[PDB]
Amino acid sequence: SYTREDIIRIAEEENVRFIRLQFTDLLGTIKNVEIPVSQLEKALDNKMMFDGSSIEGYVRIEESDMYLYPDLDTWVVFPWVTSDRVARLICDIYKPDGSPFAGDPRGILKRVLKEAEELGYTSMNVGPEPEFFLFKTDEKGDPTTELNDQGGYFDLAPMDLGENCRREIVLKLEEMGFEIEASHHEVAPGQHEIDFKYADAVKAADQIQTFKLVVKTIARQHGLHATFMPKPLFGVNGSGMHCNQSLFKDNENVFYDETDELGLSQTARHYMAGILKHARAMAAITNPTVNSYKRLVPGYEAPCYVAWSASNRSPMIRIPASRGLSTRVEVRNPDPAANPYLALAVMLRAGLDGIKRQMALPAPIDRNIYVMSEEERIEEGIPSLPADLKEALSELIRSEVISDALGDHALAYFYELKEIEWDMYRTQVHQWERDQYLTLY
Amino acid sequence: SYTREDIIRIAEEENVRFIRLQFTDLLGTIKNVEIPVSQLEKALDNKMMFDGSSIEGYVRIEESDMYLYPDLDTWVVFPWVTSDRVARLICDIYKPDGSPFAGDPRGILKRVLKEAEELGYTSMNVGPEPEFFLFKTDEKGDPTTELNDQGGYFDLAPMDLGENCRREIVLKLEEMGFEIEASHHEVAPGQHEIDFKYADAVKAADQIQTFKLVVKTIARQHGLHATFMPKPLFGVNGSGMHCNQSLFKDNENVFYDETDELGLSQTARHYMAGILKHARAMAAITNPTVNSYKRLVPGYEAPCYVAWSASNRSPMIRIPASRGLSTRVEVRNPDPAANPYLALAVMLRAGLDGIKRQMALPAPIDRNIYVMSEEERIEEGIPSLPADLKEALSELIRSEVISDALGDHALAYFYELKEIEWDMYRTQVHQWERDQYLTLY
Amino acid sequence: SYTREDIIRIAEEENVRFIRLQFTDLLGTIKNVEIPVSQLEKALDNKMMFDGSSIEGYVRIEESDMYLYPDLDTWVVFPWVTSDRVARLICDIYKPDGSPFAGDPRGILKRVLKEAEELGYTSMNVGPEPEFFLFKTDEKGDPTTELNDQGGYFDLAPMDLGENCRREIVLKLEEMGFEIEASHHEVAPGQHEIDFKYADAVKAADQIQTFKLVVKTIARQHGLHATFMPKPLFGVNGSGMHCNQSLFKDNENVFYDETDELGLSQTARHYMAGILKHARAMAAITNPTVNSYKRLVPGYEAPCYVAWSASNRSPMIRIPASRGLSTRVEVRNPDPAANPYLALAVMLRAGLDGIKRQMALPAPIDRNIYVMSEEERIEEGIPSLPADLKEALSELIRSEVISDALGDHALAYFYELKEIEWDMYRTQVHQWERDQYLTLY
Ligand SMILES: [Mg+2]
Ligand SMILES: [Mg+2]
Ligand SMILES: [Mg+2]
Ligand SMILES: [Mg+2]
Ligand SMILES: [Mg+2]
Ligand SMILES: [Mg+2]
Repeated sequence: SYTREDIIRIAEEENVRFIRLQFTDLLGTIKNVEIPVSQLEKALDNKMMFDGSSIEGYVRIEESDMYLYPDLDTWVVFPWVTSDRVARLICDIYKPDGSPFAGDPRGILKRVLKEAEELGYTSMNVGPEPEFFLFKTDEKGDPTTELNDQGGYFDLAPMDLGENCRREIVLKLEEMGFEIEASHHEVAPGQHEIDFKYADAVKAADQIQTFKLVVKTIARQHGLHATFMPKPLFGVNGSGMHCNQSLFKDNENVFYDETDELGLSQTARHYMAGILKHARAMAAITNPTVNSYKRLVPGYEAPCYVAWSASNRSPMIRIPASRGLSTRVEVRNPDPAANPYLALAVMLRAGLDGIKRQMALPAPIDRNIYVMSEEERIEEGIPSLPADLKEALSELIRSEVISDALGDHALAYFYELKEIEWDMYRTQVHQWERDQYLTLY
Repeated sequence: SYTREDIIRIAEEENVRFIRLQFTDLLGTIKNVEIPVSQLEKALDNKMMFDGSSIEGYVRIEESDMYLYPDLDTWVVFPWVTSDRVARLICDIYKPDGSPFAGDPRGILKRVLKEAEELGYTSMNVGPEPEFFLFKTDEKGDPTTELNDQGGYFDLAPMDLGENCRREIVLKLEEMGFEIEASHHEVAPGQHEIDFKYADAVKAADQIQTFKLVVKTIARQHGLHATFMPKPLFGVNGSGMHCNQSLFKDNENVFYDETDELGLSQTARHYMAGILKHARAMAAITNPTVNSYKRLVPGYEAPCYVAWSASNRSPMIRIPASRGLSTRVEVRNPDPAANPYLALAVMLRAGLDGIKRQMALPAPIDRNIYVMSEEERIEEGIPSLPADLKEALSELIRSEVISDALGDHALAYFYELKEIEWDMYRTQVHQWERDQYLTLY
Repeated sequence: SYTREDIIRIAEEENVRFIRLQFTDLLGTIKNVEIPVSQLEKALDNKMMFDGSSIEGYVRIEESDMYLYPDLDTWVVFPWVTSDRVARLICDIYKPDGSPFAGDPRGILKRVLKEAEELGYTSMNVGPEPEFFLFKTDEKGDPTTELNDQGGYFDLAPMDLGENCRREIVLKLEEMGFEIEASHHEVAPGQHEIDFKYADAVKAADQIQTFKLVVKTIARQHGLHATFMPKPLFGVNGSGMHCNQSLFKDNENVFYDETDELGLSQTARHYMAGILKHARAMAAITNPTVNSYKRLVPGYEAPCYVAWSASNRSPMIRIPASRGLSTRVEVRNPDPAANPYLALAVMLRAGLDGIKRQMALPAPIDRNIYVMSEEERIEEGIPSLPADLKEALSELIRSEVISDALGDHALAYFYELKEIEWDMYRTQVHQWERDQYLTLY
């Protein structure tokens, strides 16, 4: 941990001159304030103010004044090998009267963790597996369509030192103290997955966000463009954020049970059942982009269906073979464009709803695959994820659990943002139409 | 502070070789004289002479001789990391007979501060929030139309070190001793806002001017073009230069009053009424360019209407939630192209007129927004700012307070400059006309 | 004249295969319907229907159905030297219930002529002098900035046969049966003026419309672009439509009076006074474009002032030396972009208002020119035309005569149209601003 005097002493020690008071909006894109070192004490006083309405995004209509409250435990200094070092602080947003802002994703996640703690579970161990694409840039600095390499799954194509981005990312994140479990080449050319070691929910989300920032910074440094867009190119597999989760009460993994046939406790079964039931509802927040539902198509490992299995090509919930303290539930649908705070919050809230209601877990699927008909698919009771973003929004509104989890104020603004996005998308005239048509009719 | 011997000692020890006897004209552009170190003593003697008529601008008809009187308290040295260091002095302009020149903006501001002091208020705490644009340059060194980045409001788009101008400018300004409250990305792509900590009026204006010079210089160093043009591109938000002002009387903020419902003293309300009544008159100076009134259009946060509110999308005056010694008056219409000396002078003079006349403050506007009709708009008593520069000039001439504040000599020359500018602008034939017409007629 | 059987017989003789049922909207642009010859009889039955709301322009909100009633006396056939010859018919617009449409400019002019006849004056002899610009086209067919020739005022620069458009226009208008008084080269390079012989008001307006159509058609044929935009290029003189007008009562020119000192009867003086008083009001309709008020600037023969003179550089009304049946009033301000029906209607309505009210004609101006001051300008009682479109619109609304002449329905739609145009124009950011600014600020 850290304290105010510790921060001041470290700033004096490291010659920190530049401070990034960080936070995030509902849209997920990293937001901040840049501060000189001479204001650091005032920063530690919980007194810095800013617009505040930026949380509502580009649809902000009325201005506010909102204060930044840093979390000292998240202090870190970037290793950018230059004089005038830069420091990072991750902050929460507070109203002028002192109460928390309802619409802050970190506030949402912490509220859901509080309501989890009230249920007796101390923490939620979360480990993500984000993948990113690197594209060669042009002379003006924009990404082109050609990838950085042409290797296959789990390859060594980015070898040597020439534009070896992956090694640089691993080393810088390690020097930042983040626990990197693995790093490797993913299915499509130019796709790199970075595995995190498991950590607490809030700090795991902070790890994901700082991961995105650092990966992009390094990519710009090597003359490449780093993108998390869930399906950048047609015909190649997209980017997934399989998240491994497990509940903890007093450093005890509640999911483990040697008496179970699969070694999964009843609490884990209720958790996964609750995740399954509200899956279509939570898709709108865990798959937030219009592009994301382009990735949920057959033939690219993408899980398009809601059923649980220990091992199958496309189930909603995968239960790994690791047991004991490492037994866990892997939810594979969410993608790197999704907000980690909101995604984890809705996952956990739906899971605790399932736990409280003691929902009956449906049977797992065998090696059986989903070439079956829709009549056969519904005969076995296997629903599917929403086809596109509009159905996801309608399901979100019709769902009374995750709407409560997001909160009344944030729900309206996120719904408005997604309505505007979808309205813009649906009225476009794409080139594919002019290819198919413009000659046939 | 500083003295003559201190200045000489600092120049000797710091190896200062180059001196900028610096001041401003009515047009606002930074003017100066370059001097070698060997004349520094003569510079400290208040004996340097120059044309003097440069204050009148490009319409000077008869030549004068006017002496530069430096203000030693504003001495500073530029840190450009090179041998043969350069030094800055901010000077006032004096007639050969010793009397002050009537047309100097700094002289105008100091005269208005003197007439404020005669009213019992010791000083005016002023903190600006200017914004500037970065445009990528071409091979020949001219600004192009494409911005440097594409981030949203309060973003972290300019990350890393590659052409990261925000960190470098903040650090250089801090090495000047500048009190930088914040620095962040603004609403449009490529728009950067720098927040200053509060300071005295004359020092605040000097801070704004040296701030502009510093930002433009650093942009040149990074191969970028820095502009304050109030509306550089159609369809994007322009530049705002909100000034937060508050009267100080012997380390006492006269505006604060715990007995008030909103925490504004009667003197504060008189200030509000005085600024509101003469708003249309002062717009001609605080919005000097023809382009500025292109920014005062609906839909881009631009306040187009004269009414006061604690929180609204577009009122004349915003009163922040901060209270106590930090209660303030944020006037939002003035833009960075406006001369800070003249803008602050006219604001304070109109406000002091309101204070003396004890003008009755009209009611604030609620969350009600301004889709309401013009007949209703005048029914509710909500006037609007002048549509363009010509009406602003006519209102300025018809106003008997602001014309007095600028002074008889300076008023004529400012009016002549703006008449020439508007006459040049109105007779042009722009490309938009040839787009709409040249085919329809 | 002509009749139904005459039209059918001529169509049989000339092998007319293509009919243009012509008309005009409030915008002035030529509109029509194309019909095959086999429907010609139905066309002569006044039974053809169309949208009708096209008269309101692009601001049409509710759809109608309106019938075309041709005027057989305006039948004419184009001499385009090709098989499958084409014929022209000029039509009025009628409601489905049989009543005239209020918003038709031809209907407006005919109503004003009817109210003139009710005053005892049989007709209005009108002869225009429109000028047009010819620009060289590029490869894709768009006009460039370079003119066709570089001759001076009244020149022979467009000589020979190579792209000698003026002769072609004169010859085709003569085969049209239109009476061409003269044709010559105008002040700026590339400007050709075509003088019409005098005709009745409605037929004169039809002559102007078909004149524009034929000139543009010929220019497209010669690989040139014909434009009537009043001030296409800065620094060159604009395009004017000096209109000569005189009232006729039973082939007797009421204006002539040998007893008058200058040979103008009291009726002519009242007419001129009525035109003078409502000049500012009628400018918005006789100078409709935003570009037109760019032409009303000093130094290019453009009349910018409301005063009458027999001979001066820039009076509102010019009285030529020709007398007897050739006495006339020449109104010089209206431009070729202005609707001829509307301009003639408002001119005549204001003139008859002056005649009825017996307005006292102010004194004429001598060779005195208008380098005199604004204080002098108002001292002599010489008003000026509105500076731009917005002032013209406000004056038009404040006027109770011209608004009545246009009619209640048409006034609202024209006002809305011009408000939209001016609103679009005022919020643009032109290149001239980025030239002056973007470096100075
Ligand atoms: Mg993977
Ligand atoms: Mg996995
Ligand atoms: Mg701002
Ligand atoms: Mg502000
Ligand atoms: Mg002419
Ligand atoms: Mg003439």
